[PDB]
Amino acid sequence: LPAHLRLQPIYWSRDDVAQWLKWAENEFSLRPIDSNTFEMNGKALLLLTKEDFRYRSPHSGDELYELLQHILAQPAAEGEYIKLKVIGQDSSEIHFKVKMTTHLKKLKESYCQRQGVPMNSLRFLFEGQRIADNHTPKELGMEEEDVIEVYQEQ
Repeated sequence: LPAHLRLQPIYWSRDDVAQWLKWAENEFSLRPIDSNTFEMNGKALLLLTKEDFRYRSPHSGDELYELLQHILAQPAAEGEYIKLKVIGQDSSEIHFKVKMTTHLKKLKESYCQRQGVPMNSLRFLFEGQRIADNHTPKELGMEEEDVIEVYQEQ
């Protein structure tokens, strides 16, 4: 999407809304959308019901409304993820984006795979504590950006 359409619709102008319609019509092969059917900014878009969308756009209103719902859910979907940096003994760095509620077994197996190393021969530490396969970032209290140290087992 254009640079403006990347921010939340509450910040959309009249022109952002009209450009959003043109982007959606081409992205989704919709019937041509008359720009004059949403003469309002993004703040006003958020007050319309789905029936209002269907009334204004009988061919595409429900699609545009559901598209808007998905855009509205993006910051909360982002808040479910954190950035983790895995530091090797050789000071190498591999970066991960993981869901706060996903078991860290997935991260440990992925790192061992990229290192060509057996699955259970490395140990992963977070603030001095061994990270178990059934640990989650939320349960460990890892910050939105946090660090993990990895060492090979003896």
